[PDB]
Amino acid sequence: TIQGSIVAIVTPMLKDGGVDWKSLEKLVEWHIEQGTNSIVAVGTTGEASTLSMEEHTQVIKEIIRVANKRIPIIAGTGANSTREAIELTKAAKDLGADAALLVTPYYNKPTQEGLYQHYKAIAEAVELPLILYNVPGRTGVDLSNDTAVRLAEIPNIVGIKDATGDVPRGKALIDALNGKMAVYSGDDETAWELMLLGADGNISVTANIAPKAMSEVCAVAIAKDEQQAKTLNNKIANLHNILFCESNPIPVKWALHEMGLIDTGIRLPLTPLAEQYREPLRNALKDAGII
Amino acid sequence: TIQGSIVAIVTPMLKDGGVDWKSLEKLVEWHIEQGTNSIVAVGTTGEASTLSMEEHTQVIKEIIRVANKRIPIIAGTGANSTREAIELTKAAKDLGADAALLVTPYYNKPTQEGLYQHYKAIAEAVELPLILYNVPGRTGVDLSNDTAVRLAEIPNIVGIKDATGDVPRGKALIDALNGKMAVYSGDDETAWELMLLGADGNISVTANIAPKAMSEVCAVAIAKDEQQAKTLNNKIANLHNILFCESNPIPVKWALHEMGLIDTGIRLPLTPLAEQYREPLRNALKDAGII
Repeated sequence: TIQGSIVAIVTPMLKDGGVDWKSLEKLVEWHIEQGTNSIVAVGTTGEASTLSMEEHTQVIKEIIRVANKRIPIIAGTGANSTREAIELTKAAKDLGADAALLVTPYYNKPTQEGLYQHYKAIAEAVELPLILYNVPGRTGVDLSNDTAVRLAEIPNIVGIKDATGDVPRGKALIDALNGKMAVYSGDDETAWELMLLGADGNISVTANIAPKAMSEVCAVAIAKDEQQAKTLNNKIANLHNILFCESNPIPVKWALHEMGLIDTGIRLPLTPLAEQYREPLRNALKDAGII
Repeated sequence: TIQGSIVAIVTPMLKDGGVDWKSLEKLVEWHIEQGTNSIVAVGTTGEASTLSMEEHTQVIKEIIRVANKRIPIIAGTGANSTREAIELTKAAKDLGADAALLVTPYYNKPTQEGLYQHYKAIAEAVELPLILYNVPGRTGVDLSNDTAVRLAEIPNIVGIKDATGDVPRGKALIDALNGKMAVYSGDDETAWELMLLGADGNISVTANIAPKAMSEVCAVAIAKDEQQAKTLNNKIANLHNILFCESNPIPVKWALHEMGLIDTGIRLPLTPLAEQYREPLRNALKDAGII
């Protein structure tokens, strides 16, 4: 079972939109050196929806290559179709992925039983650990805590990325699960709160720019040192807020660019962070001591 | 130009989930017989999400063939990736569709400037009539009235399916644009009001089970017959509500089965209408004398 800081790594791109393989190579290296505990390849933050299916596999492949078995690697393989989700997960398995993260089908609004039958099908079709992923604001659907508990029975559904940022509800989730599957915060602002409550880690967007900090915040929070957790997190607290001035990964991508770590490439319908924000961000980055 | 009752046609399926061609064919013919003004092939209602690209095309082409030029055909070609929406659209033109309905990118939450760039890129890349389609509940984004007004300036972005169901906001939109671009309703229960206030039609779900009734309702409301429109619509008002008791097209596909027009095939993550709504729906279809 994966624990700690799990970065939702962006997918670096050259000015013309092509994947920047070198920055990625160096980004992966940097994370391991910095304390990052795991990496989610081609998730939402990784611009999964604008990458060629081939690009999808190549990215997973490159990351697993550079990672070199040092830290676990999770590949994003969620899709709003069930046939399609199995296909992408089968592949992840074959590429050597430690586990897979699958966001609840988006846009087509399946029912609760739909979400159940959907993951049950994928669990049965592929023998790879699966991490569920709920984010109502983006998907148009909310996987109820009850449905999650049902799915937690399945031997290879190992966790859930709860990105609601509703901590009380996360408290109830963690309590109801009786440990049957891990829980990850999918909301950087509250993550430390969720781990103090029992969550196993943070599938972090912030970890993209403060991998070391997020790594200690996760350690300490998991250890239930509420005192040291709040303290360590206050330091990067503003980051958690400013990285969403515009939809993720728009801001973190720029943040990284200002850190001289990657270029300005980002694919439509996504755009480069809007001017107005570029300065406040540079300020937030300076205050936090990353620049 | 394209006006009236536009059916967002379901994609019939055999018990094993395969596209049921013959049933579809009979459906299209039927719609033409009963008075439907045009057809949306492979929209949300047509299960776009769960049909391979090859099936996308096959379905758009069978429908164009069987229509045999008698009513315009609109191909649903939306996608959340801009370059890939361009492909789907190219294909629709090449296959001879009269227009393309494109939902706003879903899940990846583009900004407004992104929605603008997204649509502008597609309009310039394909010379075919394009219709926007806003439906925040599913997509996670909300194309703003302002933004839609901006895109109307583009010669071939000719309309917008407004599924908000917000009449005030819809009427404001209609006024804001001169007949600069069409406005189609995407909420069956408010459509009659929307058309009365200026809309040019209704990209309908209920049109799947009451094709002629809706023809009439649309014709009358477009004629601005407030009173005939209100009574003609009451005879099917419940249908509008009950057909959404569970995510569309789950209910409409079952209604169509209970009318012995289609089989029960439906693809995961979607499922057959839940047991508990079947009789209430049978009762709904009898009340409106559909069976």
